[PDB]
Amino acid sequence: LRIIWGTNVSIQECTTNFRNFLMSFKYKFRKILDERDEELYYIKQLNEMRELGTSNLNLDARNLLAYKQTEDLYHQLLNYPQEVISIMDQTIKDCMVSLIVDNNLDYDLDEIETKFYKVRPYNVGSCKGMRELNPNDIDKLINLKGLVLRSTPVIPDMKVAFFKCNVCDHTMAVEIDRGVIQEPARCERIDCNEPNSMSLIHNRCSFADKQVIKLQETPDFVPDGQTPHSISLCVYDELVDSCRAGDRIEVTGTFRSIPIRANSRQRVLKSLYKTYVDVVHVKVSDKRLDVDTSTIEQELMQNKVDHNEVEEVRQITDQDLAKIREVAAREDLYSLLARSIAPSIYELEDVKKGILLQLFGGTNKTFTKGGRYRGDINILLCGDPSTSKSQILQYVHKITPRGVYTSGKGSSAVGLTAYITRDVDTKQLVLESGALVLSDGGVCCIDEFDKMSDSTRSVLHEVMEQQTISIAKAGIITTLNARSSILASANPIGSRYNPNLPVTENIDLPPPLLSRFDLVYLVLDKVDEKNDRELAKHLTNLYLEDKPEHISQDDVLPVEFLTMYISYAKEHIHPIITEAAKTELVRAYVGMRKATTRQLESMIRLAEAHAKMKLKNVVELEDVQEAVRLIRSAIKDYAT
Amino acid sequence: VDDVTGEKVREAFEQFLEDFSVQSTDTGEVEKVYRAQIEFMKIYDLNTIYIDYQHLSMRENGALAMAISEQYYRFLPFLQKGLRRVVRKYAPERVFQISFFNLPTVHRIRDIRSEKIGSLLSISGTVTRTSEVRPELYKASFTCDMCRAIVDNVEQSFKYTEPTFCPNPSCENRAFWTLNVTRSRFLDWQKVRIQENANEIPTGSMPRTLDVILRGDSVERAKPGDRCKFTGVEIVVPDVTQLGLPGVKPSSTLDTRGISKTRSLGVRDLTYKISFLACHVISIG
Amino acid sequence: PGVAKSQLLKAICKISPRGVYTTGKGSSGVGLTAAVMKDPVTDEMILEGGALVLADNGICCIDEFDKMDESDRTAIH
Amino acid sequence: VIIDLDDILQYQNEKFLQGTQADDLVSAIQQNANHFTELFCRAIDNNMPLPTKEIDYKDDVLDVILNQRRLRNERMLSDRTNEIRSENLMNDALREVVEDETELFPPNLTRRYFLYFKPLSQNCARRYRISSKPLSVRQIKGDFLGQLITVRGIITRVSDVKPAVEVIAYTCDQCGYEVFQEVNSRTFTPLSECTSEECSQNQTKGQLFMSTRASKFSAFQECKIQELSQQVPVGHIPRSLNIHVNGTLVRSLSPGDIVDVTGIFLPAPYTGFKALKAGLLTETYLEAQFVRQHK
Ligand SMILES: Nc1ncnc2c1ncn2[C@@H]1O[C@H](COP(=O)(O)OP(=O)(O)O)[C@@H](O)[C@H]1O
Ligand SMILES: Nc1ncnc2c1ncn2[C@@H]1O[C@H](COP(=O)(O)OP(=O)(O)O)[C@@H](O)[C@H]1O
Repeated sequence: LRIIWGTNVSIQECTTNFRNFLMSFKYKFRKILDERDEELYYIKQLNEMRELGTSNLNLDARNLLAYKQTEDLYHQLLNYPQEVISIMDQTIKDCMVSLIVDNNLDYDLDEIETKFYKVRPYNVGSCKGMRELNPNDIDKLINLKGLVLRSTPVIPDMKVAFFKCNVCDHTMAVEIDRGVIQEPARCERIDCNEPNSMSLIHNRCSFADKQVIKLQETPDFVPDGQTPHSISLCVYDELVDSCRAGDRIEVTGTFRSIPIRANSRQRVLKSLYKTYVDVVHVKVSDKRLDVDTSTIEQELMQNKVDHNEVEEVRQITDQDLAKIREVAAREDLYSLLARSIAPSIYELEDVKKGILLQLFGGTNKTFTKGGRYRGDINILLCGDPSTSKSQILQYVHKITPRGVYTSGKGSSAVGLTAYITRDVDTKQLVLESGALVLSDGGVCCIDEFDKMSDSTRSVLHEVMEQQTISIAKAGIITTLNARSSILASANPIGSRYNPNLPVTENIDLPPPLLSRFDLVYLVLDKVDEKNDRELAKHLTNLYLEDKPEHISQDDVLPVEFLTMYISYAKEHIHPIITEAAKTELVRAYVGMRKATTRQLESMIRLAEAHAKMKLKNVVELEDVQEAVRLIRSAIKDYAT
Repeated sequence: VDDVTGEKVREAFEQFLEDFSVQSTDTGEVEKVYRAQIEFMKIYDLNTIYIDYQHLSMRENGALAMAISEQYYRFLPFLQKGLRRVVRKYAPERVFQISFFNLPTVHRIRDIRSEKIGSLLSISGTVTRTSEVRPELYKASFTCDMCRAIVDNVEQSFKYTEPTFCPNPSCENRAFWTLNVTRSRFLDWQKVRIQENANEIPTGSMPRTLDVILRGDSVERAKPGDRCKFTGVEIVVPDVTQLGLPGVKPSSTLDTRGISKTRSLGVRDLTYKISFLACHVISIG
Repeated sequence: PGVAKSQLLKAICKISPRGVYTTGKGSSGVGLTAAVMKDPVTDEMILEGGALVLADNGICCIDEFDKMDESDRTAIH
Repeated sequence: VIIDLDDILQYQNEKFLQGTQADDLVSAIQQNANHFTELFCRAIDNNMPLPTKEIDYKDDVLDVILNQRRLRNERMLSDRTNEIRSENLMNDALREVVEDETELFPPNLTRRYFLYFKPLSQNCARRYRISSKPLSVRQIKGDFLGQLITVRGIITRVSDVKPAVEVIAYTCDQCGYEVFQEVNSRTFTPLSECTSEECSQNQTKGQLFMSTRASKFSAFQECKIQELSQQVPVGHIPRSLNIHVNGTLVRSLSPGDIVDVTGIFLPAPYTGFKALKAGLLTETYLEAQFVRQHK
């Protein structure tokens, strides 16, 4: 039965064990899912692999668990990841060849088999953070989450060393393999002998690429008293740069322990090993949270194709598409989605709705050059306290892929961009991305906006207009792009803002900044009697069930459908208002003027979101009506 | 053979520039061209040249073009030696610098990898922090007192040490030094640190600079606060500062399995960082 | 001024585990928020908090709650 | 595996009466307490239920490495004795020979478990029968070094748990074998060439390099404790004291805690600026066997 010395993983016979599986699986997963696609996954998918030749079969883990056999191999993969992954790689290659010989001549012809096929297992285990982990698990597959603070530039790493001679000279080279380069003392040509120095020429040797991604993890389920830890994961090879800074990422990889020299002169090692993650697989996109835009991605589509890769942009099946294009037909859709956004949150539908358009906001324009008005639409909302105004922030924060959530007074103009901190790992000066730069794309959420210090808010006059930030300070001088929506919460002085008084006075703020916001919500309580009873019916529920179920029920609601819908809407639609709009469009603006020109900008952007929804490449003359009314909605609330 | 294959690439390139470089007929710019270039450089005798890439890529169907691009650091010596050959042939203090331009492609600094290492490439960015021009050896006359100095050679690659062989005499060695500043050849140089173009950077990754060293009459051509376009000569510089990076980091521990037991261990870590170099610099953009 | 209101708080913060007693001028704004400071031995730059973070999952206690000025009130708000 | 000095007290009042007179463990334990961990440890290693059951698959890793080490440990002996007996020319002897000519995985490298002590207060103190007098950090004179002591104070700081390495394993790859270096204090120098009995006296020594799966790591966590602030004398200021945590007790401690920590108290070499030492000093620290939290 052979063995491997420490691994209790018998070479081969796990290859058989893996093959009967690989060739025959289908779905036993649904027996765990409980059921309620027919044919097996892997031969089909491995075929797609073989024509596309993308390599990188990423498996699942667990497809294995639960299926027999391989009930064991799952354990053997979680425990002894590297070796087992090497075995599996071999197996998959051989399975390729053996699959080819069935079809005779394949892909012209025998080359593609010798090309390296490798596994990127994912979805492995439910693990608790990083911090929780014992020294008992030094090498194991492990899951992580949480946004990415910074990433170093690519560090070159040896693969095949190179050597030349003083005599004669001869060019031969020793390959690294294990982690040291052992050079022959002497010699080749002459040989001889002779004890002549063997030169190492470092430009002729072959490298691979090792990057290092710092990571701020959220395990959630926080045991306390713990504060967020930071981690460093070294990627490798193709995965390099495949992760932008600020993303929320699912990455899996092998835990690791390495010493780091203390003196940097002496041979001495510091004991007390320093630990890090090796990140075999990254899982950027998610089902539960919304999908990134295309325009922002750009190059990483235009690039990452050439060297190829996997994952990135969320992919959609056909029949579900057939479901979206069906749901679009439903007339109450614009209403429907509005109730579906915040299930817990009751009434106040136009807030839910304006935000609904904040999710679809605008259409991006480059002109010949410059231009760049983006899709950005920005929303302040104020009112009596306990109105859920913060809850929305939480929710939008949860959905929006890249967004970042900031409190008032916990903020400073230095904090929102360009820290230029000391790195302290290398004892170097490294640039960090501020909070708005991270928030670039998607939605920045802001608490207690009224309360920001006077020096702050001086950042926003830059962002709101330019849509970029201009940093001339300190080390590096550049204008860097942050294109981001803003959703700001405000508490009027009252704090009940009260009848009469100038409202425009009663939000506080400088009025110029205040006029700048796209859509400004003012929420108020008319003490409907006749309301509080209904609302209490809503909230005083749960109650039952203790395990939360049927929140808004009975109400028709989409759940994961609305995210793939929203995504789809964003990437595959680019609305234009054509001719029909302009007349009514203008007369609205004048009607308001009879305020400032921004309000117009607002309307044409906000409206195009409406039209972005409903899958219309062109705006109707209709739909600009409510698109105004939303601005007028706050006016029906400005009467008092 | 590798000597012979490389030398073949030599003869192929030399034939290239000696073979017709121009198809332009009638009104021109009628042939040649590059001979006219050698001679126009012979006018003011400043000893450096400019020759276009596109032509060279087109002529041979590119087998030669690719042979140059990919292994270019391998193929420097054959090339400038070949130029020296032609110069010796058609022309009568020897310093030569060869710089291609007009590459077919542009690569962003963030798109730089290690697979393109040692190979010519194109990189455009915003220059920052130029640095005053300092001399460099690459040809030096250094020997001990015993028995004689004036041996002049080596120190080719950045080391900067040392005399290769035929020490002392008669003290024959090993040994080391002594270096003359009275006898040696120097050239240039100025270092400049180039940054990624403001408009390009991926959100929110924020710009990251790289370092480009300017040797050649290409010196001073760069300008602070300006977009520029470079062609490759790419290479590597070693870095001490990477520790606690984390690893796993490769080392030099030597193989002593020859000889016999009756130097010590002699271990030196090798940790490199990529820094681009430049033969050619233009202000385009 | 009397009625011994704070003695109830010494009381509670004595009884409850993970209780922490603080005062306004007192506990600084940097007292409640977490600073980033280099960690000796193991590394590096760990967030060390106080008050609110230091006592959580349990009761935190405040005296002189008026004199706490402004930046503090925003945290607690 | 948690040892108690209490039940040892009862062991002695069983062996006292009801003789014969048995030498006193406990008072020898508090007064030294470092040596007894390791000795107590080998005492235990001999007598264990032997098989005791299948190792399955998981189960666990580092359990299997242990298993295979013990298994190869047995087979070596079986092979050597099998060979020797073939030559010739009561049967205890040959076993002794085999045991002393052979290199085996030392016990301390293969244990799998840890040993900790819990000191006696309590009802037992009034039995009557010291090892736990909860102490201020003022109350610690530097004359207690080595003893098993119990203190009470507030935990602060208490940095992240990380792997520290007690012994390192290398693999010659040429002579085969292994090389285990024990490691102490803060730093070490990684060995090279080869110590292999088979790579000794050879013309060419093989080169070796570490394997982090083979070596023995302990979970290390360090935490400081400050005077309870009631116990501080009228003037002055609360002092601080360092503590180390290995193995299982890790993560049991947190800031803003008021705690009775019970550990064998040992020194580790340091001083201030080199010109500031008379020598040799010790700089000390506290080691943590067992934790008892107020509240
Ligand atoms: N219409 C509503 N539907 C559901 N929950 C509500 C509604 N109005 C108020 N709430 C509840 O009241 C709380 C609102 O607090 P919040 O509005 O964040 O305070 P503030 O207005 O001071 O920011 C939330 O927990 C929210 O669930
Ligand atoms: N009902 C009571 N029982 C016992 N002591 C009391 C009572 N009412 C007041 N006191 C005394 O009044 C003092 C008030 O102290 P303290 O709570 O620190 O200030 P404050 O009066 O501002 O709450 C306490 O020391 C307490 O001894």
